[PDB]
Amino acid sequence: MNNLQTKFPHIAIKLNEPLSKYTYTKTGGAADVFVMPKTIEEAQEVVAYCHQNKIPLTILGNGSNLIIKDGGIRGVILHLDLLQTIERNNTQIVAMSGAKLIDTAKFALNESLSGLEFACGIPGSIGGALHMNAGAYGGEISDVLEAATVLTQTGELKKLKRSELKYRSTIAEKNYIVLDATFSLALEEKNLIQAKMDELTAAREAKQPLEYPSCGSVFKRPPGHFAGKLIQDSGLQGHIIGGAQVSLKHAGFIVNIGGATATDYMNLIAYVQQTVREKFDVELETEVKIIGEDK
Ligand SMILES: Cc1cc2nc3c(=O)[nH]c(=O)nc-3n(C[C@H](O)[C@H](O)[C@H](O)COP(=O)(O)OP(=O)(O)OC[C@H]3O[C@@H](n4cnc5c(N)ncnc54)[C@H](O)[C@@H]3O)c2cc1C
Repeated sequence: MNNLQTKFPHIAIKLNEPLSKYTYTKTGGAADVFVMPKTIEEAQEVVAYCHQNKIPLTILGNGSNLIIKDGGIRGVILHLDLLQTIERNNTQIVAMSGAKLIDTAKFALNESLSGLEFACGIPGSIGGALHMNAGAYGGEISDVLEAATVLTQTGELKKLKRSELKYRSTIAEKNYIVLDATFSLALEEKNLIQAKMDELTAAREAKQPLEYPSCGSVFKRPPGHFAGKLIQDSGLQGHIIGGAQVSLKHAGFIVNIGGATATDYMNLIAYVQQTVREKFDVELETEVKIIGEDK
């Protein structure tokens, strides 16, 4: 409980670590117990330990899709940053859950493998990707997810196949901790994949603030409306609270113009939600995950 580091020396662990250092928005209060496993077995022992002692456990990828309140988070947060491997395996790609999705789409191209193009620009880890059935440009992880190695809440490995894997995953429910993923790709010319990747980078760059830290598109798309358009239409574009701003480039993004805090994010998110429902009677529901409690 407080006793974890005792049982497992040799497992890189940290005390009361402020998470903003590891999050894509550069925000979030501290997490009381922060663990980074070098090994799969290490991940197992910790998951099992927390389960058995009923200690709430959270898995943090790169927080490119979450906001962590300044009250921080209770229990143990596991970050699988050290599980980084990416491998070639005939027409198939195997990547560990701590690998960056962008690197996995870079690899694919070096091998003349097609099917990942859609992810050359999606930030975050492979673990987050499977958890979110990450997708962009009509493409999606489920389109090419072959197999995954996972940890059940009790700590056991479970090797999954297509059948057992099923809009931004059966991984989400069933609360599996992804350890590595296998994508079924197809052989195709470098040039053709290149033209898609350039097309996609061009497209995304033209429309997204990639320069600023942010989570992604903050809201799910309301039936027959664009999040961004509503926001923009409600006069909220450019709005600032503390160090947070409804992006002047894409109104559905809240960028960090410097020193933003999770409080700032939650506050801007709520004010947008509130203003939008007053002008158009539409419920903007967050896409981005919200975790920790109120400081
Ligand atoms: C500029 C920008 C653009 C973006 N564009 C897109 C886009 O085009 N398409 C898109 O789909 N998303 C997009 N996102 C959101 C984000 O990139 C994806 O949701 C991403 O896959 C999340 O990765 P992560 O590792 O950051 O997850 P985190 O934000 O760290 O957490 C995400 C969720 O996954 C869970 N999780 C994380 N790792 C694991 C693991 N190993 N096992 C199990 N669960 C895990 C977390 O507990 C949490 O529920 C964008 C974000 C930004 C900031």
